[PDB]
Amino acid sequence: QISVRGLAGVENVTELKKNFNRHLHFTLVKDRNVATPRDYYFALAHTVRDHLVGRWIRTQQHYYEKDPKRIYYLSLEFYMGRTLQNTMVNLALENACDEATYQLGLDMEELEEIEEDAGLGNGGLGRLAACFLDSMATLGLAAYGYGIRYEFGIFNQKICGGWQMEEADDWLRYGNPWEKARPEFTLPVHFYGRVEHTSQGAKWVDTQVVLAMPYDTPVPGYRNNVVNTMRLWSAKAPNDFNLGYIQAVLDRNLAENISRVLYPNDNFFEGKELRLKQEYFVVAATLQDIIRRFKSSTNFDAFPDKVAIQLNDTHPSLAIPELMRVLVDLERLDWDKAWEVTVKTCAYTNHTVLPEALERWPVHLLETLLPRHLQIIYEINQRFLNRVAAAFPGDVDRLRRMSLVEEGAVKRINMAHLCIAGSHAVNGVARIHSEILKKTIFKDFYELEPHKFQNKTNGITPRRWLVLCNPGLAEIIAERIGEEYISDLDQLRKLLSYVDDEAFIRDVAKVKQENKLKFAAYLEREYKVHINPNSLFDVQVKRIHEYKRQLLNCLHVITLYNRIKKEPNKFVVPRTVMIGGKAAPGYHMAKMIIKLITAIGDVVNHDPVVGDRLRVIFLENYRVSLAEKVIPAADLSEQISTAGTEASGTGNMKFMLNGALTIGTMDGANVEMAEEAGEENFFIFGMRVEDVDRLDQRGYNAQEYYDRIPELRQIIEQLSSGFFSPKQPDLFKDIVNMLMHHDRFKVFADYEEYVKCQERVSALYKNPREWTRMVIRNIATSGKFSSDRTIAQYAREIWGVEPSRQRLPA
Amino acid sequence: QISVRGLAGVENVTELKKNFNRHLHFTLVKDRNVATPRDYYFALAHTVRDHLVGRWIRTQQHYYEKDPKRIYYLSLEFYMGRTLQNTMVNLALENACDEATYQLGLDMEELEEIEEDAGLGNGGLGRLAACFLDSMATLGLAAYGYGIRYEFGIFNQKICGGWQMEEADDWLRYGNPWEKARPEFTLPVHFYGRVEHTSQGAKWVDTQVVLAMPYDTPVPGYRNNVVNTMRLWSAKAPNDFNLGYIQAVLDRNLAENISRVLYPNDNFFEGKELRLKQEYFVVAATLQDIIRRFKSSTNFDAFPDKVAIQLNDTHPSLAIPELMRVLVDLERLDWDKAWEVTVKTCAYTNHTVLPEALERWPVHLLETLLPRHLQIIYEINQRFLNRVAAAFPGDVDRLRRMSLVEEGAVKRINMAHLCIAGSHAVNGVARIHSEILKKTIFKDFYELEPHKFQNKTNGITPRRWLVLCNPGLAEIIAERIGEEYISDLDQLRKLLSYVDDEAFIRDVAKVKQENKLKFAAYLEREYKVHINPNSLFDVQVKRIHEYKRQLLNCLHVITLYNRIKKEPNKFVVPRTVMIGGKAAPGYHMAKMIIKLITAIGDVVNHDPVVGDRLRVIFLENYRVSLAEKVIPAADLSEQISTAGTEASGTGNMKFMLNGALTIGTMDGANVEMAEEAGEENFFIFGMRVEDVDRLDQRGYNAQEYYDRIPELRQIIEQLSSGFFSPKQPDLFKDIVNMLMHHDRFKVFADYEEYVKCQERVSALYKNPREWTRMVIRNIATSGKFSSDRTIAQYAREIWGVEPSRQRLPA
Ligand SMILES: O=C(N[C@@H]1O[C@H](CO)[C@@H](O)[C@H](O)[C@H]1O)c1ccc(-c2ccccc2)cc1
Ligand SMILES: O=C(N[C@@H]1O[C@H](CO)[C@@H](O)[C@H](O)[C@H]1O)c1ccc(-c2ccccc2)cc1
Ligand SMILES: *Cc1c(COP(=O)(O)O)cnc(C)c1O
Ligand SMILES: *Cc1c(COP(=O)(O)O)cnc(C)c1O
Repeated sequence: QISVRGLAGVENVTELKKNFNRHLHFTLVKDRNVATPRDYYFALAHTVRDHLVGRWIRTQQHYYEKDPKRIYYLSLEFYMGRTLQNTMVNLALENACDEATYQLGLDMEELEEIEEDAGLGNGGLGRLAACFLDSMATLGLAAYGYGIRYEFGIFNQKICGGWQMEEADDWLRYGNPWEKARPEFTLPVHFYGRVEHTSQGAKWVDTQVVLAMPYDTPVPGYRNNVVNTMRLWSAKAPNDFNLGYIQAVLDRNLAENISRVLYPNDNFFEGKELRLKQEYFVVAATLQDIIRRFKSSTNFDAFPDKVAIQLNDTHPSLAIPELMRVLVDLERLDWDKAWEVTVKTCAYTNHTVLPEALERWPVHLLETLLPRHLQIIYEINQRFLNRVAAAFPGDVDRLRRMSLVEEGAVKRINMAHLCIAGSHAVNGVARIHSEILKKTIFKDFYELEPHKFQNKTNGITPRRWLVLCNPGLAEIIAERIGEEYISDLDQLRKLLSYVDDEAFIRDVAKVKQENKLKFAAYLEREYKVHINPNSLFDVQVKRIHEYKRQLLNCLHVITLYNRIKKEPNKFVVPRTVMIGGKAAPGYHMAKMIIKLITAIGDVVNHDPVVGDRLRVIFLENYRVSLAEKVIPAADLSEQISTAGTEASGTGNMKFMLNGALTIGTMDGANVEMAEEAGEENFFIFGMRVEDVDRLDQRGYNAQEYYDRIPELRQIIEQLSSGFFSPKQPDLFKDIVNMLMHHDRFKVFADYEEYVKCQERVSALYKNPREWTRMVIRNIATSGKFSSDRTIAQYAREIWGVEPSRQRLPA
Repeated sequence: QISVRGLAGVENVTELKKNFNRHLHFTLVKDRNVATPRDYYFALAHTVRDHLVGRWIRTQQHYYEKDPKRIYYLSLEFYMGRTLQNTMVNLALENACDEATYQLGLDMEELEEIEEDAGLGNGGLGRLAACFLDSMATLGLAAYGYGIRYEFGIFNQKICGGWQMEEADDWLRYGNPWEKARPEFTLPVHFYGRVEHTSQGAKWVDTQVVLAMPYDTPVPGYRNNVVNTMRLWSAKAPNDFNLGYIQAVLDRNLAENISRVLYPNDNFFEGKELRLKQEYFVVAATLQDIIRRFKSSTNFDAFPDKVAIQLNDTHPSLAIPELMRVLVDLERLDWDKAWEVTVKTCAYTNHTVLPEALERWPVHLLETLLPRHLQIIYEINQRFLNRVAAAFPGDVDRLRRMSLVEEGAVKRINMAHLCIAGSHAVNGVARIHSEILKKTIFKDFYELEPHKFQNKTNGITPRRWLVLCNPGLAEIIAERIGEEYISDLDQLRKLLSYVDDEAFIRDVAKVKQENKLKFAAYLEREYKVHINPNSLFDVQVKRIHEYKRQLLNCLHVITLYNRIKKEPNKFVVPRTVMIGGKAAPGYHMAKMIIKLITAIGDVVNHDPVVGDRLRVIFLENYRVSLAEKVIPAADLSEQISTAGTEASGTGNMKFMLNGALTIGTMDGANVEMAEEAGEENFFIFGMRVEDVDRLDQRGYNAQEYYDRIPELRQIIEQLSSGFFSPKQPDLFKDIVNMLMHHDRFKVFADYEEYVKCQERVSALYKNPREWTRMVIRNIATSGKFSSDRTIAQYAREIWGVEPSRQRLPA
């Protein structure tokens, strides 16, 4: 149908159809009289997986022969989404499969919708891991994703009476055709025990054993025939476990609970034992695998020449003392040499700014669970603090601040401090964030070891986030400038010479309109709610958190509603305001915010005076596959975190790539985005970081804004009085209370500038041609935010490997 | 190589090799440089499964079009063993696969050994279910096996210091290629709740839901292209289950524990709630499936014309009140019509004689778990007892004896009484057993409804138990009389005209010798123990139970040892005595018997005066695939249960088919076996049933035998004094105590006749030609004990369907 989706050759189509029918018959054990659409999806999925297999085998063979330096991306989260369409895109198979399935009387798009998301992540950090795997394969890096195969991913969100209800994401119920169990590579992981000291050093004994069984998932690069591996570990009990009889067999589940469920918190540390077990489990099994692969290339001096281990936040920070344990206790290297190897191997990416997001594990937990690792940590700390003392003699406070061990009622290990000490590189995820790490959060560490601190600004894969989710936009771009941009996104700058081309202006606006019609129809069939597709699509999608300030958006929504009610016969630009995201099950305030959003919708969407001029929709179950639908349909991207709180953001980049304008603060990657596009093509508002600090010094008094802004006072009275909750008039008194007395994120401080900037957006939307010309300037300068750029920088400045765009043989 | 294993055509072999390599590449994602032998097995298993698929689809299609009466075999146990070789045999693929694999440089026999047994059964009852499925497919019956897919089957037995240790049978660790998950046919099963009575009858409400997910396994008939289905249910939690958050997800395991593990007791009732849940789970899910299939053929009068439900013991007896519940509460039939339908649909096979084997469920358990079923049971009982009263007016004792409800400290439901009341047929499993049911155990029920009681003598499939496990014997038979006997085992009578043919005598003895050499070598490689293969192979394999009298065998073994030590320079026929079997984990006495066996071995096998004349081997981990090796190697089959205690036995039949002579009591099917072969070709000894009764009436005094038999007294003193346990002299005092004061099974009463009969066996073994002529007379009259005969009788006399040997099209 469209060029970027590849060729549908007569021999390709014939062979796909034949293999589809072979899989339906032999693999699925169905004929066409009893086949459900689910069977059709599985037949297609198996048919496409078959095209991966030879490339996957030959790529793993190639790495054995060449023996390149190997990159191990350790993460507790991989937010992969669906695999079928992505696999088709990267193998140039999409049109051929479309044609093949069409000839069998099937709609491929309908079959694609049957696939479960692999929702093994919470949000940005997990999705970054996924984009990164794609980019590493596309740049021909010998890279391995290592994580946990959770039986239950991020929960499925249902809305019941406007409240979030959580249900279990049983994503493996029907089978995962993309994974391959590798039970032959099963490895023991140890827990508990105690440490004996002998003649020949320390010995970790009397441990409980849990087995780690790996599952391999292919990660195809973009049309280069490279297929890398994501290896996810599953927990299995050994067969002698607890071995009255029946109960011993049933208790096998205690050990297997390790890989049962993803912890569903965004930027919040919960110090639970099960979570610690997950962290050690992935680290122990992965390091044995890395070391085994290294011995099949005595001499651990070459280990950092052949191995790079990237730590995706502190969640796998135990890799550091585990590598030390293996090298010292098992391989019998002296401490100093082992430490040299460890520091040169490991690198740490920080994603965090809020102090409640930092992992600080109670010492009593580590003492019980990982007694040897605690000893190694203490030894690391002592030696580290001796360097600090020698560099800053007499600075006793610095010693206390920099310690890996925090004193207090409960002693804790600061895992971030551990990562900095034991890594040769520490990076933030956007320029402003990496600067904040150097200036404030890790200032002391920066002064000791300035050379460690880098920036690597985040990115997104333009395969999933453009070609896959927005084929129509990809095509019109490809008509003008060719297909090379898909793996070299900087080439989008060539679109700047089309900013005054009427045909291209018309095509860009037409694709957007088509995407809005398609998303409006999706809301009709799946959720039975009607939206005006001529309205401006004002979208805020991301996890629900106070720092992300969905509440600021709510205040604007209510402001528009009250303005309409005040002057009902005045023209306003119509809006559909869509807000979506999951709240962590324990985060009471996030759950109240969801309830406020749906309660606003209950008033606004049923007011006959409003009409189709304003609609508020809570998008249920926001996940990777919903982002693929809603982002291409958006006009306005809401990126409105309090300055200094969003480390980078990546949603922001997805929207920029797909033809939405951005309203946002100078936070995270918004700053770099505005810099690339020009500030005049960005709706910037609010306090800068420096303004937030000035406010903190003198003190944030929310009452002052309430006293001075009549429009704001009205909204607070409506919330307080039960205007949005007539049956329970005090329902939202916690939200009012927080805003007035305990707001860490200064919602009122940015209110006035936000509402005003929102008026400028509405004004620009009245002029479709100039709106679209500004959109083109955004898309045209989105190139920097390809994860290919990001990974090339990791590769050159941290891992010490050159990326390649050369194809392996087919 | 040999004719009964089928043709190895050039096109067959070429196509198998090509598909083996396709599966190795695409299915397993390996090349030949990294493939483990496990991969080779899986590639072969997938290659063979592909030949099942079209027949399986076409057979299920054929049953939809013809709409024959359907047989549902409900069992909590299916002891299937390995599937690969059986599938090859029944598809005539064995030689072609042998050739194909040989040309790829692989030994098929080595690959076969990698397959895990499906050990979803304890012993005879479970193995009967498996043989029956094979026979039902071979006789072209529209039959379905329904059970539970246990994650852990019968435990793997290890011997440690002569003691049994149990470990978990993690048979699904590497995947089961033979099953096909059918998540689309998932069904709810209810537990707990309470009963509301309304205008429109009873309503079972406030229940907990567990999902039943079916897995289908193909059951090929012998070369008829029929492939029937075994459907096993797995327990799954619903996604709203317990839905703080993390704990709710982890608690999903409580519901899924239902299908976790097989209860490992042989002829012993343990009234545990989890076991009751298993029984209801298989019954509820199966009956919904039966009813759904029946509605795709209002009118439940035709239900017994289209459905037969066979109850394999009382374990699925809840089918009776569940069928009533569905018909009365959900379909709104009146009670009497529903009961007519139920009785005509259901039939009950009894396997039991010992009172501790009968299921008697406490009323408080049923009250909590299945409150509606308890009501239905009470109503069934009341109406049943009104019939008894009217037929036997004034016989108050009969009412008490026949009640489904047993009075006592704890009130109980007798499930056997329920089965008799609610079934149109009740059968025992051998003639003597079925007579004992009529004369003693269910005498009262027989007097009420004589027409219900039948016999169906057990059998064994000669596919697995001859062609598969003893190809060499099958071949020499086939040289003389052709291949037709494999599905018409009565044809073995033609071998009686070869009883004086020297060539056939030599061939029969040669095959036996080859099998003994092969089994002797197996003990060498896998268990490092050396046996004289010129010795008589004296084998007792079966579960460890007091009633089976392994202890009687031990007494004989010790007798021979003491006779040798008394007169060391006298000739004795050499013996290897092999005893094998698992003890139930809680059965202390069974575990002591294992320990005694290995302790006898410790003395006997290391005495230099004994030499290779006597060896005692405990065969570890007795299971279906070990029976396939040891049974063809046996000379003497030990079937020595106290008369009246072994309902049938089936091991006995396996040995007779494979060229062993039998030493045994007139118990179970031994009686019919001796009758078929002639008593002169059988080593019969001991008390008959009538003799046991005479002993019980006057009282069993073990001391009397101890006082009168010097050889027995010596053995008891050796056990008591620590002769077999020098380090713990009192180790076996529980065994001595039981034998002397509390022996239910009268071991000493049969001792003298057993030892004497054992001397006659030794005498016949000195004359190889006459030994082999007697063997031929046994094999030649083993035809009756084909499960094909057994199933044809179930079919005609209980289910009302004609078996067919006509082939479906290929
Ligand atoms: O997703 C996260 N962070 C996001 O990372 C992306 C990618 O760099 C940034 O764009 C974004 O600004 C930032 O918020 C995240 C971080 C820590 C935990 C966590 C988990 C367990 C315990 C403690 C914290 C859970 C989630
Ligand atoms: O395997 C069994 N019985 C055997 O059945 C075969 C086939 O008919 C006969 O040849 C043999 O004589 C007889 O012993 C068996 C019966 C009940 C339970 C059981 C399970 C749970 C609770 C209570 C009893 C467990 C096992
Ligand atoms: C990109 C993405 C995120 C992260 O978005 P932010 O706006 O950076 O928080 C979260 N969830 C999903 C499903 C995504 O696709
Ligand atoms: C046939 C068989 C049995 C039953 O044997 P009995 O001698 O009748 O108890 C038990 N276990 C296995 C593995 C079998 O093959």
